[PDB]
This record gives sequence, structure tokens and C-alpha cells, in this order.
Amino acid sequence: STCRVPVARAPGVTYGKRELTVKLHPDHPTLLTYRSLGADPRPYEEWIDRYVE
Amino acid sequence: YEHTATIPNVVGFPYKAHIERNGFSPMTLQLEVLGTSLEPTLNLEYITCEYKTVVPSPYIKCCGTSECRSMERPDYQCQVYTGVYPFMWGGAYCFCDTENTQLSEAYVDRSDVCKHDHAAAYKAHTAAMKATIRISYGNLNQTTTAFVNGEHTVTVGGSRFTFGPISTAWTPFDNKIVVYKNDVYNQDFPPYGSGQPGRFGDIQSRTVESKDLYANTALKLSRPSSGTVHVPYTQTPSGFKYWLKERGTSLNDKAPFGCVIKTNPVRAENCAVGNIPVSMDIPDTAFTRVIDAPAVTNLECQVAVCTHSSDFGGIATLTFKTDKPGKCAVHSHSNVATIQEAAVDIKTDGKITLHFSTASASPAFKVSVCSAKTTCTAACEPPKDHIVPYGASHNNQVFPDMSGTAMTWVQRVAGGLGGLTLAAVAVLILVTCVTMRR
Ligand SMILES: CCCCCCCC/C=C\CCCCCCCC(=O)O[C@H](COC(=O)CCCCCCC/C=C/CCCCCCCC)COP(=O)(O)OCC[N+](C)(C)C
Ligand SMILES: *[C@@H]1O[C@H](CO)[C@@H](O[C@@H]2O[C@H](CO)[C@@H](O)[C@H](O)[C@H]2NC(C)=O)[C@H](O)[C@H]1NC(C)=O
Ligand SMILES: CCCCCCCCCCCCCCCCCC(=O)O
Ligand SMILES: CCCCCCCCCCCCCCCC(=O)O
Ligand SMILES: CCCCCCCCCCCCCCCC(=O)O
Ligand SMILES: *[C@@H]1O[C@H](CO)[C@@H](O)[C@H](O)[C@H]1NC(C)=O
Repeated sequence: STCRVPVARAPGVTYGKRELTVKLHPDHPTLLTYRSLGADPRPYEEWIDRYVE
Repeated sequence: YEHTATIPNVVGFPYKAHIERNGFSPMTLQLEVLGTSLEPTLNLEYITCEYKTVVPSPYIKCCGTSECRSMERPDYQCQVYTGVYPFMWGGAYCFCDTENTQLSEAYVDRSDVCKHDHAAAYKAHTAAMKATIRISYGNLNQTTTAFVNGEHTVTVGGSRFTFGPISTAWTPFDNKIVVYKNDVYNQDFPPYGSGQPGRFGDIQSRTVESKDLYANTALKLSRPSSGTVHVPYTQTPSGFKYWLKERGTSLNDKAPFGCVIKTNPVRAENCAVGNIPVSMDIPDTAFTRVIDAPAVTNLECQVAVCTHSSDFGGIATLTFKTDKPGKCAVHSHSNVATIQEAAVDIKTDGKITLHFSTASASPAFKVSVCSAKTTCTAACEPPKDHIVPYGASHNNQVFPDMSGTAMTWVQRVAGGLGGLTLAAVAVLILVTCVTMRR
């Protein structure tokens, strides 16, 4: 079966000099994930429940 | 025509391979990677899923006695209990107060939806790479798919193309692979027949159509309470559900080189690592003669503006003199910059513009238009955005030109120091010569 799931709002990104800062506004616990595209990735995990930076 | 080239294993980047054929006008070719797939070989070890504890109704031998019977059943338990006095709603089930036995029997069976809900343990080895390549040269523009090894040739407009084997044997999958639906995990699953209760692999089955099932769930049987028919038993919970709610993230979230892991079949796509050697077999029909190709002379290169950004932030103005209009092939013989266009319109005005991408402050790349030669020198600038959503279109060369301002100052300092050192050497040499003279 297929279930309708909510889509989170696009985070607000301010570009720093090889820095990346995002505003996170979740209505509910939301999973944020990123990894590096190079030889040695550094994956991340955190469940976001409030506004964080 | 025999020609070999090496291209990066990057999707969305068009390599420009240039053929200098002797008797014909030069031709520049578009090598575009549309998408790759690293395809490992999977050896299924066993199938793991939730189990099912089947507890039939207990036989209660009213004023009598039975013995336990062994059964060829996985994780089978059979305990007889004497002295039982059960009760029902209407009253006492058996007749004698203490002369009674109850037969407790329980076992583990494959769940009804292992056919649906299960995880497969695999071994991955000998990953086979297959890539999608677009060839567009001259007047043709075609796309074909070929296995990336020195043993596959695909026809492209009469041409024999063979992409020789992946530069590196790197793979994102480990020896042991566990696949659940669309997720792949690098997990050391326990060997077959050595599973522990409460962990992944507590029950193991070789195949979905397997008849033999291994179960190690530490099933235990205990006395029923007085006046109750309930078949007490304490058993370890399923390790499959424990793994499901302790699996975490899959290989898609930790794969290096930006690999995208998919299943059906298990594969890693668009990994950006290594080089793809290319062997080319171009016939005569594709090339053009120099008698019909324009003759380009007096080519100078002057540069108005250049920025060493990820995109083609360099702008090059070329001046030349031709006899007839037509189409030249343009190439950069230096990795410092890469020209965006491979063939431009050649007309009478004798001036053409080019877009190039560089990464160095003072690039020195060389541009050839048809058979002409010239040197392009520029001062590129640090760009505007700290972050862009597209990859770099250059080769990431940051060494400045031998004649750049920084290298100019370095060379001036070195020349002055060397002049002083050679003057001192000459003075000492002359002095020593005079000393041995006297
Ligand atoms: C009078 C001063 C003499 C003292 C010099 C002492 C040298 C320093 C020793 C150790 C430094 C450790 C760092 C590694 C070096 C990386 C270089 C490299 O790797 O060069 C690479 C290749 O170069 C060559 O092919 C050789 C050409 C240069 C070598 C000799 C040039 C003659 C003199 C040198 C000028 C520079 C020094 C003087 C300037 C300072 C004056 C104020 C640069 O090409 P690339 O973009 O691929 O590099 C970027 C790396 N990428 C893209 C892979 C990330
Ligand atoms: C040869 O053809 C391909 C496939 O049609 C061209 O790719 C298209 O490029 C245009 C822009 O001109 C895009 O709008 C299309 O979406 C692309 N089609 C795809 C990706 O399926 C490609 O530019 C051509 N290359 C040449 C002319 O050398
Ligand atoms: C690059 C230019 C080459 C010209 C070299 C010029 C030579 C310098 C002129 C005077 C040199 C004399 C130094 C030797 C010391 C004399 C006293 C002695 O020998 O006892
Ligand atoms: C790099 C500048 C030019 C190179 C020539 C520099 C001249 C240096 C002066 C010469 C040294 C003086 C001569 C006598 C030295 C001695 O024998 O004690
Ligand atoms: C690099 C330091 C010196 C090594 C190279 C030696 C080769 C050159 C020969 C030295 C000069 C010999 C000529 C006689 C003059 C003298 O005795 O000083
Ligand atoms: C990734 O892979 C598929 C097939 O290998 C390809 O069609 C797709 O365009 C690729 N995505 C990217 C990064 O362009």
C-alpha cells in the first residue's frame, strides 16, 4: 500500500565561507541527515523536535 | 582509427577527447557519463524473520498418566506435570484431587509472513560495474550502455567503443550484507547455525522454500498454577523486531563518494571514484579533410574577464584570419582550464568568444582552433558564492602560471639571490685562483 506522509518545510540556509547554517522548524520529530561526498564521509544523525540551529 | 583516452568517473561531467588525425581536420569529442552502477554478486546465506511460538491446547489426563513424546520439531519442548487440579467455570475439570497429569508442548515455527516480512543475509564480492555514456561528435548524438571492462564493445554510429576496467577495485559493500526491503546494512550477521536468542539471526532459514528451520530462542516450560489451564512458558523475544528497532540508518546514509544504494538488485550507483579508460575506433567517414576545412592563422588570445568559479566563469576572446567559413574543433591542451564548447562557428569577422572554467588565479591553458596554435593568459578572480549547488567543472588546478604575479615576485627574489650568490662564488673563485697563482 502507499501512505501519505508529511513533507517538512525547506530549511533556511545562510551561506558562510565553506560553512552551512540551517534553520530547522519541525512540526514533529524530524530526521536530519547529511554526509560528505568525498573519500571519507562523516555521516550525521539527530532527531529534531524543536527549533534548532 | 586507433585512439585511447582516460575519463573521470563523474556523472554530469562531459570529458572533451581531442583526436589529432594526420590527414584530416582535428575533431573534438563529447564523452558524457550519464550514470553508473556498481553491481555486487550476492550469495544468500539464510533468511531471518519473526518467529511463531505455537502452543496447542494441553492434554489433561484426568485420573491417569502419559509420557512425553520426542518430535522432529525446531526448538521443541515437552514437559509432563503431575498432581494438577485444574478448574473451569462450571467447576473442577478432572476427578481425583492429585492423581492427574497435564502435557505441555510448545515449539518454534516460521512465521506466516516470513514469505512477506524477512531480512536476507548476503555475501558481496566481485562487484561488476556498468555505466551509461553519451557519445556526441561531429553530427551524431547517441547514448549507449556498456559494462566497464576491457572486454565489452558497443557500436555507436559505426564506431567500436570499449571502456576499459575501473581504475580501482573499491566497493562500498563489506563481505557480509543484510538487506531489508530497500535498505542495505553492513552487518556482521552471525554464522548459520550459531544464532543467539534475542539478536538478529535467532531463527535462521536457508531459503524461503526451505523445510529445515534453525531456532534458538531459549524456550522454557514451567508448572501451571493450581486450578488453571494456561500452559505457562517464558521465551526470549524475537531478535528480528529488536534488529528492526535497533538497525539505525542503512548504507545509503553512510556510503562514501556519494554512492546511492538501491535494491532490486542490490547496487551502488553514481559513485565518484576512479577513472574509466576509453579505447576508440573511429572510421574515416566521421573526419573532415583540411581542403574543405578552413585554414586558421594569426591566432592571438586576449582575455577580458575570468573568475575561477565552479562553473565556466572565464571568458576568452580569440582573433584569427580564415579563408572560408565553417566549423573548427577547439581544445585545451592543459588541465588548468576546460573549454565549455567543443566546436564554434568560424566566419569572416575573425573574432570568436569562448567560455572556460578554471581554478587557478593565473591560468595558462593552450587553445587550438582547427590547426592553429596560441597561448591564453589570464588573471582569474576569487568568486562570489561561498556555496553553490553544482559541482566544479574544472580539474581543480590551483598552481599559478610560471609567469603569474606571485610566481613573478618569487622568480624576481630568486634571481636576485642567485645573482648575489653567483657574484660571491665568482669572487671567491678568483681569489682562490690568485692564491694558487702566488
Ligand atoms: C625560494 C623558495 C624555495 C623554497 C621551496 C620549498 C618548498 C616547500 C616544501 C614543502 C611544502 C609542503 C607542501 C606541499 C607542496 C605542494 C606543491 C605541489 O604539489 O605542487 C603541485 C604540482 O607541482 C608540480 O607539478 C611542480 C611544480 C612546482 C615545483 C617547483 C617550483 C619551483 C619553485 C617553487 C615555488 C613555490 C615555493 C616558493 C614560494 C614561496 C615564496 C614566498 C601543484 O599542482 P596541483 O594543483 O595539482 O596542486 C594542488 C594539489 N591538488 C590539486 C592535488 C589538491
Ligand atoms: C545531444 O542530445 C542530448 C539528449 O537529447 C542533449 O541533452 C539535452 O540537452 C537539452 C538542452 O539543449 C536539455 O534540455 C535536455 O533535457 C537534454 N536531454 C536529456 C538530458 O535527455 C545534449 O545536449 C546533446 N549534446 C550535444 C548537442 O552534443
Ligand atoms: C657577471 C659579471 C662578470 C664580471 C666579473 C667582474 C669581476 C669583479 C671585478 C673585481 C674582482 C676582484 C676581486 C678579487 C680580489 C682582489 C684582491 C686579491 O686577489 O688579492
Ligand atoms: C645581484 C646584484 C648584482 C650582482 C653583483 C653585486 C656586486 C657585489 C659587490 C662585489 C663585492 C666586493 C668586491 C670585493 C670583495 C672581497 O674580495 O672581499
Ligand atoms: C659542488 C662543489 C665542488 C664539486 C665539483 C668539482 C668540479 C669542479 C672542479 C673544481 C675546481 C678545480 C680547478 C682548480 C682550481 C682550484 O684548485 O681551486
Ligand atoms: C544516477 O544513476 C542513474 C543510473 O545509474 C542515472 O540514470 C542517474 O541520472 C544518476 N543520477 C545523477 C547523479 O545524475
